Amino acid sequence: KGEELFTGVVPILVELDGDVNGHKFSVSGEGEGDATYGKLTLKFICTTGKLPVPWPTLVTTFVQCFARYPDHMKQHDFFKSAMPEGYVQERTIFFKDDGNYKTRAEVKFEGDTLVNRIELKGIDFKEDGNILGHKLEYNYNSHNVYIMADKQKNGIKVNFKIRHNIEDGSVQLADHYQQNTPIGDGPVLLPDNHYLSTQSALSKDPNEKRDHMVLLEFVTAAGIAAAGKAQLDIKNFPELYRTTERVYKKSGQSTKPVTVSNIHYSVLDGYGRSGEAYGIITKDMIDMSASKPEPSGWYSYFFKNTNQRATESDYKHSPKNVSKISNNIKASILLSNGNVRNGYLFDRSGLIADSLGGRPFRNNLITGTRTQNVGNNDRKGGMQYIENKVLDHIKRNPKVHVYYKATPVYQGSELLPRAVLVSALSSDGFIDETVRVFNNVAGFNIDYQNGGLLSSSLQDTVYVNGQSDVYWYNKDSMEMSEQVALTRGKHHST
Repeated sequence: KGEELFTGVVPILVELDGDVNGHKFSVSGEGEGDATYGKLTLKFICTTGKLPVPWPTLVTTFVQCFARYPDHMKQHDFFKSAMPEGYVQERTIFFKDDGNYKTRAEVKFEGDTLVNRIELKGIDFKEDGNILGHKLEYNYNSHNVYIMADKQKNGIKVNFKIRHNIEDGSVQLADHYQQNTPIGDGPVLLPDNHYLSTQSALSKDPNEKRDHMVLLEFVTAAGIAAAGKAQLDIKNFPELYRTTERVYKKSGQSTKPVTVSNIHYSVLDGYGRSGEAYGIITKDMIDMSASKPEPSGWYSYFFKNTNQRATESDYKHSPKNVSKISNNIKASILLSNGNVRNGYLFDRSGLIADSLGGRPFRNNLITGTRTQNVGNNDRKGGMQYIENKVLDHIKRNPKVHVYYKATPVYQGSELLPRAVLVSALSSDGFIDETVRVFNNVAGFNIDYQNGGLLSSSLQDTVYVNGQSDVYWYNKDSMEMSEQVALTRGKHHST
């Protein structure tokens, strides 16, 4: 019921009453959030004068109710379930070898506006340190945080570490301890453990004379965030059941009894991007598998008259005015093993492989590099490594099944994933891993935002080969968009 308040765009107001080392300041912020996309934009003003701490140290303090939860996870969304009455969010933020913030915030609706009202008290800061000395860079890195239920308080708890880059080249660490409790007495969702992935882009308003920050944030929930063990909850998987071959395959003449599960593919997200796919793989599904669509990022679109970049929807709403162009590239590459690969750089890459029982629905495809998909095609890398590991294990252990999940990892509104996390847990335990498969290819600079390669309010084009920590608005002062540049931790030149 609280989730229903977030199906459209929601106005946001932020107000912070601050005291650091006994010195008072106030900040006001306003903007809007669209949880369908996990996207919010806010502009903050220090109304009392100069902000006495660095803007980046307040980004976490300045509305996790705007996270996009995948549909099959929506039951784990505590933040929205507390609305409209809201929740209290309390943190202690320790700055290593310096002081600490303690914050208390109420996040709730006032009329049709989502308000974040915060009190902050900072103590024990060093006058010449990175904080009071303003030695932090104006940038921000992507971070994943692990949400856990706090049953004792009918809420959630989170502990996480933020890395603030410093101007000389070091990092300032900030350890965050967080507790959230409902304000209302009504029922709320107490979640299973999960992650929120956040990307934050900081900028300035050219017309704003006061001390200020513009913040663009993307927040999405996921069950997995890093490589390691399988990290799966099997209770969430579609269950094994018994049927027949022709009935499962929906084609052919074979009447052979089989044990299988129905693989779950996600609905495409608001940007049209494929999401996670999971199921239980069996020997019969493998045996039975033994006209593709194009996923997001496969084409670029441009206005015929302007030659300015268009969107796919523009192409749909008027193909007569919009050109569609393939992003793919054919090239010859030298592989690690010394072999030469002549072929297309990108594949319509299956999240759950055909060989495991996966289907060629758009929902099961990403725009993946050939390397991402098969590595060096020697069973040792890419998606192929973990697929073949599963195939081979089930071949040698025919009664064993494998819980299998492929989770694309996106940043911002980018149409190509940066990586795929593949989790596999066999029912005999011998496979128990999550691998991170990077969506890249040696030697080329991929355009993750639009697909294809990088060519030679935020800005459409800033200048960075493309891995520099600094970007410029103009080339004659010394690609990619400013939004991608900032979510990748880069900063504008001082």
